[PDB]
Amino acid sequence: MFSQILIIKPGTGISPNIIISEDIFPVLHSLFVEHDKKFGITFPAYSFDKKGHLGNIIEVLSEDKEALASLCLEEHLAEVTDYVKVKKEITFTDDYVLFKRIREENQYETTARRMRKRGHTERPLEMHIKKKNQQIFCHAYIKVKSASTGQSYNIFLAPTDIKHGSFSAYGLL
RNA sequence: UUUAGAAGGAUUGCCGUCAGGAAAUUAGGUGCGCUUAGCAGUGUACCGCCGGAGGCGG
Repeated sequence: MFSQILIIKPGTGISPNIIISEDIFPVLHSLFVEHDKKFGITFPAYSFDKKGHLGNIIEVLSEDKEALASLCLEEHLAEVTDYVKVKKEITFTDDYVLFKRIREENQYETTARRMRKRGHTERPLEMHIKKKNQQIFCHAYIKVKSASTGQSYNIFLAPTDIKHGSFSAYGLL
């Protein structure tokens, strides 16, 4: 489907990850919440070696050649331009590896509270947190702040093989 | 197709008593260490929700 490719300009001091997290996410999520129809996000350079990176490059994907123009890409990112360039041609294509959202247990105290009142009252838990968190953590992230809960959380990512489907507000499957 | 082919070494035991190492000394003059440099995988993994382990929202 149609797509608009996003560079971060390289060799500027700041890392890709920081620039991607702070700039691109907030404005894309605000635009995504606004224009309700679920768009999609793909990273053309995922390269999991022992841990997993995210690359210089991201792709916004959608299935309407005018919906991308309804997002007004190159005029929204008009402050931080020195670190981001937004190409302006919504070219269709049929090659991509879509991504999803992996989750990660939660700290022992926050599980406990639910773990007691919910019932199922009173070391087996700690093994579950340690194993489940240790397995996942070695993937990529995109630190996220909050508008409501006003909290800091990290949204991990991982590939999949669906090649079509229905997406979410942040951008994954 | 090998100087081929073969093989049970084994039982037992009290090393002991005594003793002065000791007197003398000069290690000494010299000395060029010295050019360069960006520390981090995002600096962390937060509240809840289903639900008898496995999931999903922000």
